[PDB]
Amino acid sequence: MMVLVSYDVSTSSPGGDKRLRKVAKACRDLGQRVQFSVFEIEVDPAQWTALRQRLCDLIDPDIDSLRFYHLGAKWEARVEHVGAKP
Amino acid sequence: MMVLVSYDVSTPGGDKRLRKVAKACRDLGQRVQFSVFEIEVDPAQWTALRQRLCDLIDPDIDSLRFYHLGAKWEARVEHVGAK
Repeated sequence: MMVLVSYDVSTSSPGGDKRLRKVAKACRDLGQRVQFSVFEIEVDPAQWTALRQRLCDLIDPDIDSLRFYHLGAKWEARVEHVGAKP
Repeated sequence: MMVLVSYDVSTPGGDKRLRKVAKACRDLGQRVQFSVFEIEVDPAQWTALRQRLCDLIDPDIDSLRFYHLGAKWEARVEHVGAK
């Protein structure tokens, strides 16, 4: 299944850089970092459960947010990219 | 239809560009994170908004990604953390 993970990391508090680094590292083997703070994760349900717990644990929920969107299969979302591909 | 719009904006003039993108989306959706918008548009409205978004960003250094979330997308989104 595809889960889209959007991480809104604080810029007005310390350590946001490190937290994003750790979130990105946790997503590295199960997905693609498609924008600075957005990850497309290709996972079965158990892999998602495991990864989700790590992501929740790695952020600071007082100042960061995660949104998780269950997309079904990537082709169903008819994804479009406009602009840069760093 | 629900289109999720994720704007990856470069960190000069970027603040202004994010503000203009948010303003263009304001009547057609919800800004659910700093640079992510849940946009509810019919196809004609999407054609119009999408063109505006393309014109408002700097495609050399910014990006947009658009996702069609489908019906009953509300049952398939989880929020964790600050709001």
